[PDB]
Amino acid sequence: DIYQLIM
Amino acid sequence: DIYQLIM
Amino acid sequence: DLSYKHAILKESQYTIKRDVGTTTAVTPSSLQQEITLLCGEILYAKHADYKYAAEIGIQYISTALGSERVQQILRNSGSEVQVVLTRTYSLGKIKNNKGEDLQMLDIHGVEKSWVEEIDKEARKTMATLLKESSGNIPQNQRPSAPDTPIILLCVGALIFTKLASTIEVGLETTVRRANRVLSDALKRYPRMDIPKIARSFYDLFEQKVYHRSLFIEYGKALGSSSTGSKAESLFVNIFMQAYGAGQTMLRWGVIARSSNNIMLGHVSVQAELKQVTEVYDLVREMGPESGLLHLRQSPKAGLLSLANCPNFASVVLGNASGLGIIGMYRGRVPNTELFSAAESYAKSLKE
Amino acid sequence: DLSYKHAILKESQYTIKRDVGTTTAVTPSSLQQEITLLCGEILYAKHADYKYAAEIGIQYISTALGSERVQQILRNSGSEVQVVLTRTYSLGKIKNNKGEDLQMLDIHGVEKSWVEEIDKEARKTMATLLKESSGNIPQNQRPSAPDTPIILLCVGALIFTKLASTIEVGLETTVRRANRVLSDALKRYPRMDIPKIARSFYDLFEQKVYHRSLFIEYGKALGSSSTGSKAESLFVNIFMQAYGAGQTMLRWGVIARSSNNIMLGHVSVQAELKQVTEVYDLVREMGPESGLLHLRQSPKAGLLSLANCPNFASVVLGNASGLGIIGMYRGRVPNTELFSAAESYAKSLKE
Amino acid sequence: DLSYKHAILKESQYTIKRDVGTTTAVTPSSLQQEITLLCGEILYAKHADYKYAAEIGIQYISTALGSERVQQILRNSGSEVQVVLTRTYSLGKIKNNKGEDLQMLDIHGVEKSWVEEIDKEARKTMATLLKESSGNIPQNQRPSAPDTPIILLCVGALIFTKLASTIEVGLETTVRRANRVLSDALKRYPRMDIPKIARSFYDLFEQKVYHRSLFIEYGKALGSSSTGSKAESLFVNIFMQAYGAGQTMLRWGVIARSSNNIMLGHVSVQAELKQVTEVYDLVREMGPESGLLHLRQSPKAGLLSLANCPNFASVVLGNASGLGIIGMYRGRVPNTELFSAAESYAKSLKE
Amino acid sequence: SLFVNIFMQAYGAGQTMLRWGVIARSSNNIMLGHVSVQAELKQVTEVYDLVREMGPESGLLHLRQSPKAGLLSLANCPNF
RNA sequence: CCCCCCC
RNA sequence: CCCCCCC
RNA sequence: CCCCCCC
RNA sequence: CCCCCCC
Repeated sequence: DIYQLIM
Repeated sequence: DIYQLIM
Repeated sequence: DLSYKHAILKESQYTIKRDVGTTTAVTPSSLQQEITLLCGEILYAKHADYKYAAEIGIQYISTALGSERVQQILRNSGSEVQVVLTRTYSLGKIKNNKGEDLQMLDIHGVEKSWVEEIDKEARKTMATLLKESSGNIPQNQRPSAPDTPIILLCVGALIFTKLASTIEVGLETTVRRANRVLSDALKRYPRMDIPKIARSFYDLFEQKVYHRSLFIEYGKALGSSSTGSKAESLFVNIFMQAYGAGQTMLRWGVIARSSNNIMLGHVSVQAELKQVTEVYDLVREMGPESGLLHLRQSPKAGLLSLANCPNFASVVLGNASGLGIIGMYRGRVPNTELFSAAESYAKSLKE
Repeated sequence: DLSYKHAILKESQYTIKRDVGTTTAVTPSSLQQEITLLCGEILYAKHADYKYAAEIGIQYISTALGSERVQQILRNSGSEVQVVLTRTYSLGKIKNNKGEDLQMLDIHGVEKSWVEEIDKEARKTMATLLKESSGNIPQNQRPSAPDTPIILLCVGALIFTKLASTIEVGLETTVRRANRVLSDALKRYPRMDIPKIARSFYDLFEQKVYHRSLFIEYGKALGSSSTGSKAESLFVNIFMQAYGAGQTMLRWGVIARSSNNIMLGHVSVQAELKQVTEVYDLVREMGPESGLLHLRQSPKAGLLSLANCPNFASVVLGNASGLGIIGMYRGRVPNTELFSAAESYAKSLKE
Repeated sequence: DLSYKHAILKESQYTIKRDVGTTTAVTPSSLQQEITLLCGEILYAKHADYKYAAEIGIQYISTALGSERVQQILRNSGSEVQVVLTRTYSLGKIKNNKGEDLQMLDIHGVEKSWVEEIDKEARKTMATLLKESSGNIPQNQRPSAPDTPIILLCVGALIFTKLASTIEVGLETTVRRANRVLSDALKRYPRMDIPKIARSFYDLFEQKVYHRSLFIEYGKALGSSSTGSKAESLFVNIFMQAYGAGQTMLRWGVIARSSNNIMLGHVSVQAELKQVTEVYDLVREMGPESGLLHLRQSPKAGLLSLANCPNFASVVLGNASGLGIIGMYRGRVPNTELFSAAESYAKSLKE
Repeated sequence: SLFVNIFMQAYGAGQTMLRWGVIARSSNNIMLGHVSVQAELKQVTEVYDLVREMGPESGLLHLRQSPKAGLLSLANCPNF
């Protein structure tokens, strides 16, 4: 679940 | 093995 | 003779060609958002390697100026480097929150593995931070903040101010001044490694001298804008602080004249004021671009040297030392007696 | 009379033809990389023979300027030398690391055996160094460094500064000044034979006078560039240090005027200030190219001679001696009494 | 001598016959609608092959001028090409929306399979677009728009402006200028492959030189019309931008005269102003058709060459370089010294 | 009379740079004497000569939407 | 050779 | 004849 | 490509 | 041989 962070 | 030196 | 030397060097009908077979990377302005994120992901995580941070800052400069305009700038600096264009590539099977393929930047000369590891470490760091606290991350603490490229470039500008110094003094100065000047950024981003980013920028300014020109153009392009952010005003402030770099003896001689040091009237200095005046006349002839001569690393720099007037140099250094502004300046003092007398008079005047 | 002599020599409708049947070598700019390697292989090995090192430096100058532009330069210097073009030839059955035939430069007038022995000795030296230490050779200690031709040409420029002197004084000065100025290079390349390279450059500047012009053009082409390396800035600095070569009495007379030597007012000198002023007027008329007259070995040089004003020359030499700047200058002092009085006054003024 | 050469070439009683056994295709004006659709179907789909797009543009030119008038034009250009007439043929069992047989164009020299694949790909693309959005396709985004042939011909005119250049420079210029000039079309038709259409037009202008004449007539016929569309005004604007192609040294010499370059007064140029004036007199004698000499690829072109006046050419190129308008022009500079002096004066004047 | 007044107000439509250049000449702007503009006054004069050659119908070129309009463009003289 | 401080 | 030091 | 204000 | 930029 690491590549869908909002940033 | 003298003529393939990187230089 | 000095005007004649300047007319010799300036009035040349032949240009010099360098870097003919080489290439360099730029990013089209339409990818500014995509570069901004990257410029913010070097900031909020602790990375094992900071090799290409300066390159990412230059990529942001390219997006802010334009790829074709950056190619024109690098050509006008006197380099034949062939601009290469940044390409967005899909990572692979990985998908983003929007349901599309995760597109990442592909910069020439930067291994994609470095970009992947920077992005992965930044994502892991933010995942950990959100695990610690929920909903506690505002926009200003996120990598996607529009000013993160400007923060990176402000660290770069701090290392730029000390480009006539050595690497150690420049790094120490950059860290010391960044602890104060970039304090809001260091509060927003508590884990940006300023020493490593500064070393990266020093490296970039060593190998790619033409990028110095690019850097300068950014400052010129940034101080000409009607508006801007606070970080951009900070960048321009440091960029002006870099102005007379490599020519502190001219400024200190103007000070020694404004300080009315009586030892300027010593006959040994009086025999040299004519060539001193010629040096300042050369500065006036060169004009506003004379301050950037050492920053650009122009071969023409060194015509602005007062090293052939040893007694004036000694008196100027002594006046600066008496006022207490000499600091740890390492310029050589040829005449020790003139230095001592000038320093005594300047101390007496200041007290 | 001096203006009349200058107008006689300058206003000539007929050019002079020399070197009609001769040829010289150049290298096309596209072989710059290939010449760079060679300019770095004379640097990091100890060679029995350094005959053609100056020729390799001129070959790099040719690649930096262009073969056709170098032919134009040599024509404009007043020489009919026929440029010949460097050709890459395969060594033979020997193959490189990439699986292709090892291509080596073929320069006109340079025996191929010399190039083979330079390359073989350099390869043997690097093989020994890697046998001693593994992975301890960075880029800056390799012959393929882009600035190695500039290092060779900086040794050449050091010998160029002393072209109005003798061979012994020039060699001693070049070695002494290269131990300091080219110190980073001497750390990177601990076994470049500066005396032998300097003797090679002195030879080249003796037989091929037109190459002096080529050398000068390089400096002109190099100080006009927007950017450059540190080695190129060093080259231009030494090249400017070569400027007023062969005319130190004019500079020392300007000093003696700036020193306010009272013996300039002696009636014997006063009877000569008119012709002294004519000599300086001739310098002003010639302009920026007057400083290169002795470096170019122009026949017109010698109009700038103050040798027909013996008392002014004696007073100038005495003023220089009193200030302590005369050094070991071997100019003749016609009037000994004026010399002694001028030296006494200059010492009194300096103290 | 130049007037005599022009009178030799012009006053010839015998015409030359070429392309005697060959044929070319035209379309009767009554099929303009049917060609318009095709000129719009190369525009709004992504095609694997763009070989005959320039031919379809020429077919539209034929419909706009008339098949018999186009035959007369091709005869007057000096070619014996036998015009062939486009024929509408039924596709087969396929029927259109009106209940009639779907009639498609049959152009000579164009494989029918190419037309079928262009039409099928365009129909598939529009079917997909209407599947994505319903009722969102206005007239201006449809292939049947009356100006789509003009858009195709504007890409052709962009490649026409660079017909005295090389294929690479012409293609780069066409793409770069079409991104800006044909921006409304690129918004209406987001998937027209400008590089491939431009390469098709360059090809057509290479094999079928007489079509250049046809192209020119279209411009002549289009700028003489009382009214027109915006796309037609754009076509005429680019067509005028193509005017003095292949003769930029004449324009730049007129500039150097208007720039009052003092180096025009150098005696070497002064010895050539008489033949320069003869060249401009030849331009005046030829009249308005002298600008199209290189576009038409007239053998008579080359009488307008200033290549026998090397010093005037050098001064003109130097003046252009000083003003900064020389760009990347690759004309050769015979006299380097005149070039340098002219460039220095022009830079001084511009500053 | 009102219709004709507005119709004359429509006259030089699409060519306001020519009118404004005539103004800048009547305004005696010293920057017209800058060398970059001086290098272009010859083509500027050619544009105005073209207006004189076309005559009274040159003002209606853009109103009529004549393809010939655009020859009256000063867009190739950027400094002027 | 140049350069070298501080903000 | 000229030139000749130091950086 | 051109054009673009106001009356 | 010519030609070669930009819009």
